[PDB]
Amino acid sequence: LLSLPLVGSLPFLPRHGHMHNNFFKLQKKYGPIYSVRMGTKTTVIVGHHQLAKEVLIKKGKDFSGRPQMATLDILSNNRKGIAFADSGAHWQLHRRLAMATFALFKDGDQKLEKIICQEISTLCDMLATHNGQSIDISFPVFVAVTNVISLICFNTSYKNGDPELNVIQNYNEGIIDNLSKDSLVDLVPWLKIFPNKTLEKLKSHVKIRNDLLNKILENYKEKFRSDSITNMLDTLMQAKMNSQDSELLSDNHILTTIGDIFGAGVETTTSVVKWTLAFLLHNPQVKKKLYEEIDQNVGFSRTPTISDRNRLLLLEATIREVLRLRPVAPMLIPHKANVDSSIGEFAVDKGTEVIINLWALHHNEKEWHQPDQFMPERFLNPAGTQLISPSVSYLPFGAGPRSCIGEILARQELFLIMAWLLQRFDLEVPDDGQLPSLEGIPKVVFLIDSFKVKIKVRQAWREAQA
Ligand code: HEM
Ligand SMILES: CC(=O)[C@H]1CC[C@H]2[C@@H]3CCC4=CC(=O)CC[C@]4(C)[C@H]3CC[C@]12C
Repeated sequence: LLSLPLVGSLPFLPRHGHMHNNFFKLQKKYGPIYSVRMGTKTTVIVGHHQLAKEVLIKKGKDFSGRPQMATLDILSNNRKGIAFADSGAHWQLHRRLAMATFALFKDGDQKLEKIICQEISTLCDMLATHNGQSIDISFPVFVAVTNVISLICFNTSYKNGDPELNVIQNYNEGIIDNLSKDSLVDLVPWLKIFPNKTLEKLKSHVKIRNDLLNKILENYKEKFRSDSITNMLDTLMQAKMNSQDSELLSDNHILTTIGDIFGAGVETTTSVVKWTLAFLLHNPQVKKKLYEEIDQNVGFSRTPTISDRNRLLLLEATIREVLRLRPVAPMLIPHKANVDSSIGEFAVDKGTEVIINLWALHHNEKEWHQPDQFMPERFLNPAGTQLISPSVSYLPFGAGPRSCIGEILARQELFLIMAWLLQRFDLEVPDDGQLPSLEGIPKVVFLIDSFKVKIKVRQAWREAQA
């Protein structure tokens, strides 16, 4: 009796469980590195830190490419910008100019910390009006960090009530939902198989956003002067008139770059805040210690500041643990091999998509103790007097040529938002008992479901205004 001809095989069910976890589970069978092939395209999936650091760092320039996706073509305006641009002149030029801009905010009246604390103070104010109510803090936060990024890009911010923020949130939500059903890593290229309106939807959202950007671009071409270089949009225009590069800095090129900066800045950081609050509602004991800690080292004589990250250690560990358990990009962004190269002595041909399963790196049992648990203690020494790095299998922000450019902005924004929130507010479970689900919704960003927090102004903050 004969066996059936097999026209295709896949190692697990599509749309069943989270991709990053499904790949992780296969390592029991196949090893920390393996490949899958769809049609003519081969994809490799790496899930151990050693091989990862080889793809990211050691042979970084070999694997610094981005694969083309129908859905990303639209968002990045045909692989422009930074995040979704192939490695090349365009990419390298803009990446450095972006990174350069963060130097203009290292001191002065535009010290990044001052720009941040300003919008947080607007934030805490707004929230305080909801004293004794249960609310979704997504949009109050979205607004705060949008303002920070807008100040970095244009030296401007939005006024409270401005409906442009709403327009932005709508297309932000729409781009994310249509960018991919789930993770960016798709096994089967569904959208090319069945009739669907996925691309039409994404175009019409991204059109709105590109309109809004182009509008800002025009109403800044007049306000620009080489005598004043203070923000990201200045930096890009400075470098354009000095030009071989006149093509690499067209309108569409600066548009799309500002695009990635705006998106990355707001969505990643707002997601992580939410994940942070969510975890603390599940773990009161930790929350108590964070309250206890903040009262000892900052009290109520003043508002928190960067310099406090040197003493508010448990808060720092907490943020570190949230980024461990729930990475923003559980599988980073997909990489590509620019040349023929190797990983763990295995040949990898030019054009091969390479995927780093960061989920596997943060949940590896040999590297972490009880990795499935939320234990910020893991990032502190046994006394709790300094921070540690208990594993090298940890890469929230990536590494090497395509690593995160806004890590420093992000780490600060997060630290300040929580510290302020913790100083001023009692954050509790809403009256009907519902906690949020820490299962999460993997899209291009690892989101959490909407949820509510009952929010009260702490007595100790009130009884210290007299
Ligand atoms: C907690 C917050 C954040 C996390 C965990 C994070 C993490 C990451 C990761 C994993 C990547 C891709 C790594 C790779 O492809 O190898 C990335 C890329 C990038 N991130 Fe972030 N990020 C965060 C916040 C931000 C912020 C605040 C900005 C502000 C501008 C930003 C801008 C970018 C850009 C432009 C890239 C593309 C890099 C490239 O293609 O060369 N991100 N980030
Ligand atoms: C963490 C990360 O990789 C960042 C780098 C580029 C960022 C994205 C590119 C710009 C962008 C625009 C949007 O309208 C939704 C948010 C997105 C889709 C951004 C979400 C987070 C990304 C994917």
